[PDB]
Amino acid sequence: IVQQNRRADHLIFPLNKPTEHNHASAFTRTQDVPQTELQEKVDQVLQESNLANPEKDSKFEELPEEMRKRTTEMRLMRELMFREERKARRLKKIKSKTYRKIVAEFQEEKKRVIDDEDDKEVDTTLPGWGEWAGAGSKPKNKKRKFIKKVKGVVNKDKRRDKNKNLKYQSSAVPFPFENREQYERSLRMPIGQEWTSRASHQELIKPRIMTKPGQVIDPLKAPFK
Amino acid sequence: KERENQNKFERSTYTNNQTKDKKLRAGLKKIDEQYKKAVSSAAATDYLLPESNGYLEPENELEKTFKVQQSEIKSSVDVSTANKALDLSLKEFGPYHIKYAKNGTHLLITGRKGHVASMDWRKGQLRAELFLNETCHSATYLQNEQYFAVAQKKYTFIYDHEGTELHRLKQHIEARHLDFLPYHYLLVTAGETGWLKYHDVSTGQLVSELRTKAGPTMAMAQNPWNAVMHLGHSNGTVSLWSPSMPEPLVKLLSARGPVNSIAIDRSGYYMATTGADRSMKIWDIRNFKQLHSVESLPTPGTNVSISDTGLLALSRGPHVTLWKDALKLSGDSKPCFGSMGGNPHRNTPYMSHLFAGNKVENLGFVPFEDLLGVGHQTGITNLIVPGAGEANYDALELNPFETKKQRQEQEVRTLLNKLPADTITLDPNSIGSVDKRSSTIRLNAKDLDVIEEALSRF
Amino acid sequence: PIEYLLFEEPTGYAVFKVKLQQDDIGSRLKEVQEQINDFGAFTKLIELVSFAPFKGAAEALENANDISEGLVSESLKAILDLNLPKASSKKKNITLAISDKNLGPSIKEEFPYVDCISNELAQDLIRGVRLHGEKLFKGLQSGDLERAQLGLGHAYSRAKVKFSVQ
Amino acid sequence: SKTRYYLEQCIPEMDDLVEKGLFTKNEVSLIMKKRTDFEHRLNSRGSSINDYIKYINYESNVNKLRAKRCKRILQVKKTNSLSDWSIQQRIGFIYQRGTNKFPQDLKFWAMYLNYMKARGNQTSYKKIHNIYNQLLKLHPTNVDIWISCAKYEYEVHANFKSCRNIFQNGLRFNPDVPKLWYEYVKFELNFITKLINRRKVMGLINALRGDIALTIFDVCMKTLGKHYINKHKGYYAISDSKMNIELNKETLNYLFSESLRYIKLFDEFLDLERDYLINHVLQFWKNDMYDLSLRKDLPELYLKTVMIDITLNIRYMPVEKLDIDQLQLSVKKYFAYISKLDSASVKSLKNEYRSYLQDNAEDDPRYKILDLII
Amino acid sequence: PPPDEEEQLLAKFVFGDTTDLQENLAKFNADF
RNA sequence: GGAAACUCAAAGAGUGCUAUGGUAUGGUGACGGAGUGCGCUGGUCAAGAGUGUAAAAGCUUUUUGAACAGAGAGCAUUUCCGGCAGCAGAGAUUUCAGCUGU
Repeated sequence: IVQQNRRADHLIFPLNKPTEHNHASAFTRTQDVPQTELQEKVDQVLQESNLANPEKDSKFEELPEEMRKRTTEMRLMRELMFREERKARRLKKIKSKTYRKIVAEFQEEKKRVIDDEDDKEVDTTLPGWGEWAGAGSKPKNKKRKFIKKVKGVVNKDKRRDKNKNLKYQSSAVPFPFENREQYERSLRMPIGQEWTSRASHQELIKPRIMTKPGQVIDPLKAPFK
Repeated sequence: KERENQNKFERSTYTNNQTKDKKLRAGLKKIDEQYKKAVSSAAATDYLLPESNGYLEPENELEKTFKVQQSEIKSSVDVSTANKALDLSLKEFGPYHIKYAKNGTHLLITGRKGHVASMDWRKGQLRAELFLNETCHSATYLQNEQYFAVAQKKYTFIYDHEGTELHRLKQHIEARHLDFLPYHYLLVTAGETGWLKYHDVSTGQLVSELRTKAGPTMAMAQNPWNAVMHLGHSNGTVSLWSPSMPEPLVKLLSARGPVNSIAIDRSGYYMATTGADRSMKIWDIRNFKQLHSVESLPTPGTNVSISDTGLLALSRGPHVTLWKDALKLSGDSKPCFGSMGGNPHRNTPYMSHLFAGNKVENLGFVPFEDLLGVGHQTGITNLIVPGAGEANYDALELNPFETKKQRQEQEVRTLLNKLPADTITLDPNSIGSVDKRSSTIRLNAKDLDVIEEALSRF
Repeated sequence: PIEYLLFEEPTGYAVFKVKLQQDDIGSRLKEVQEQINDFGAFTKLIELVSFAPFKGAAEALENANDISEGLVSESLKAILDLNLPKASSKKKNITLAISDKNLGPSIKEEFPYVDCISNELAQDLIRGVRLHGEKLFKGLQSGDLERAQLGLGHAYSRAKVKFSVQ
Repeated sequence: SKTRYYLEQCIPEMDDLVEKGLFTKNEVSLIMKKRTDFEHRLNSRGSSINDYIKYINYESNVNKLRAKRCKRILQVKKTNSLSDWSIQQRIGFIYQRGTNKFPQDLKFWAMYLNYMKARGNQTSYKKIHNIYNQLLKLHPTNVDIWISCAKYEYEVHANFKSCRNIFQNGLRFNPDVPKLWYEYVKFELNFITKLINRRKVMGLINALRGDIALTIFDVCMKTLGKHYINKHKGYYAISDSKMNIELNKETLNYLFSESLRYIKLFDEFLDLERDYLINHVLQFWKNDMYDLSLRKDLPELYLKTVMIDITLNIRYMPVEKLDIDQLQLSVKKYFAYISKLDSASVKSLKNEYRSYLQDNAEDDPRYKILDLII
Repeated sequence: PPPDEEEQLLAKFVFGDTTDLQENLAKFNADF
């Protein structure tokens, strides 16, 4: 039970079920001892002559041509039978029947922004060191010596044109996620009133731990551990 | 669960170009279930939408739609809409720049000479009529009918509800274009100087001064989606600006010559720019493709506007011409002026009107109604354009029936949730994410001569 | 747990059902002490389940004297036996909030499954329903409660002093 | 807002009701804007039970249109999908909300009970029991709710034990109106009549008496007398012995007029021992009532009970064989009355003669009767 | 799928149809 | 400064109004109703056990069993119904209530 309580989306902290007593009805007696003079009079008469209706169950628990001809005594017994008698009669008919059956220019600005991109191929290859620079007297070849790569903002074959607020975005990926695809799939839907329906807004904003505001929280008890 | 209109309510996400954790796996599964449930239940609200959009449909092949007259519309529609189609004949001061409040309740007109009037155009209640005898250029409301900013001879002034002057801005030296950013509380200003200035109306503080570096600002529009400003220069260049970067976010080569007007869709997807080379151009904003290039207009389009339901209202002097479904990708949505032999694949005008006396100053659709308010040389005229307004507003964004108490509390609440000016990016969904540096996988600190061969050993 | 509430008043008896408990430990705090003045939050605590009105000013005076000297009358017995559930007498009694610590013993003498609470939590619940009165009852009584209060106060006083008009 | 919650609770049934091809989208938007109007009027301020009633009537009308359109389009009588119970469930919840908001109009409570009973097999009798329980909790003094509750649970379900419990609890609450007393003696006589008729029927195919009705008759007299002497002379007993005896006489008149109505609507139960069950009320009225009904005033009532005791066997038709059997009993009654009375002697003689002449070849045996009662 | 007169009557109630209302306003012609 | 008001706005204070979802209808045939079984409540009796004692009595008991009285406050599953007529019955021409087979 500890695992399902850890995995449950919502814990409603009246969690041990309160022992609900039988409701105060107006169809019965909420004390089961005679409470008025009328009640004790009626019960002493009714215990002089009891009316638990076991006799009135066995009297009406007795009743082809029984189906066709008896269309008057059937209605008479239907009017005559009491509550549990009619329940048993319905059960007997149910069991009997169930036993019976079964734009050319636009390219210059595009070309300029391509040039202000794409890995920024600088060369400071060596200005004059080692090899007698300046005023004639050429050196040897392989003046390759410095082609370092300051990284452009986007590489040339990874745009889509070929086919102050870095404090409003988080520094790294936070703990429970493993990549920013997962984490932004968490952030992708707004829980606001303006963007969801009312039912979806309520489902999105109800908290996990929901306690009652003025009653004691008892420790958990399980069905035999 | 299927919901034929979900992709309006869908939400894009990051992709890489599954997990072994049990708790994280079930957390992501709950998140995907909640996203699907939320999209479905949010898209089921289109049953609850009260009203239906307007239209007009030809019902014959002899009955073209651009040759339907405004008097014929006013006879065919109800008395409330016919009374909304107002007309003020204000002859003596100059051409009237029109402006509506963001719910369509108040109208703000400015004469070129001096006459600025803020009014409730649909009752008969004006609440400011002030004659500022120097040449005014433009005005806008700020967050209400209660304050408006006017761009005067040089300085931009800010007036209260009844017209008393609240502020004279010593910066904003020569404005010709003002626009308010309502979620950010920013008055944006551009004009004859090559400078773009963002001014916080709530605190009172000039947020940004940006060198356009391209001379005077010929046109100016605001993306309602992400609050970046599209300015049109005398190069034929639109540039998209934010108050964080001192350089434009993007520079597009829209037209030849200068750029006469810019309009943006409210979905932030399409932009229509008219140049002075008689060229209307429809642009994709998100992917920066050029969708349509209507070249050789008969006379240069002096204005464009885009309604809330995507109509395109171009104005070329005396003429106003509206196209329906022109902001779409296909070449059959290129706005034509006639259909050569009855081609169904040619976007002829949805409706047209001729202001025979004059030359129109500016265009503006009335926000939640089916009207187009055009301000011209002799005042104001609303046009009943039936396809041209969101029939189902949201009444807790901005409400056309809002009361005085609702205005007060909504003013305090939007003032409280004012977005900072640094959150303005080219896409709005980029302030929850991680850096585009700072590697996409989180790190777990664990990851944090046979003689010479003999002479070797020497 | 303060599950039910018994409010006696000149028009009859009222049994309320406590929806939300108020705070026990923070019961002296400012917000808890003025939530019983605000009606919009008191209706989150108290709900009316029953109101048995009196048969007239005669039964009103009888029940005023019985409530005054701390006895359960027959109309009290009727409404409590209608409304309170048949709980146990040895394990988790049903909890009734009264305002009279010597009426409590007369209630447990008649219903042993009822434990009665009149401490400061039941006292300010009771004075919340006294402070709001006619608004809690949702329109179900005959007679204005202050007019019945004037009649019952004059009747109680003349009875207690034996005022003879001869 | 909560109108938004209720309105978007209304959407899955019209999802289903558009999928089952009976309604279209443009007409279901019309029923949603009408339902939006109604839900906003319900849970806004200044609300009315007429707003609740008009919403219930609108929902019943769209239910009837839905049934008609289902029979005309799909040619089934229910689609066994969500959209045939959701709207009746909505009506039941509008009723529950209305009775929680305005629990004071018994017209609305009884419309709730009528719709919930007439919903048929689909409802639950414990669901009717719940709203009977909370209605009887809120209105314990209103007595027709007790009669209606017990009438539903005897004249539909035939639950004698629970019906006896309902009547005893109602008589616990308001033991002051005689109407609940009369309906309880009516229920007990109906129960004992059904008992002896099922005995007669089991005999014809193949102890417990009206003394219950007599005992509740006895406590009816005692407690109705107690409550009238407590109701009148209200505050105090500041009244001299003239006013005390005037009061006690008037309570005897009140109680005896109610027992006159008791025998008047007691005679028509003629399938049990009606003679014994009327004679026991006769002997219960014959005794002393502490203020000399016989030996002093209410002598007219004494003469009325004497006339009743005389004709108590002569409650017969024009076939007067019982008169030819025991008219000497009536003669001895008239002689025993005129042996003491002074003007009631002549009154009882003329009244018994007029009664027998009005109630009774056939005129020749009636000529014998006229010679007898002349 | 035919029409029906009772169905169209209570459908005119449920959908809030003022079509017969405008028909009667156009029809009644001040005949008295 | 003054006067007028079914004038137009900007704000402040107080009062009134059930102003009531502590986690929203009894039910997306995935369902409902009926019945059964399990579960639950109360008192009574009996048994156990402790404690006490000469024996007791008494008192305690989250120990069990029995019949009784119930609650609507839970959980199953194929036990039936929400299929069709024929027929009588029920209430105000619509709905409601059982027998013989599909």
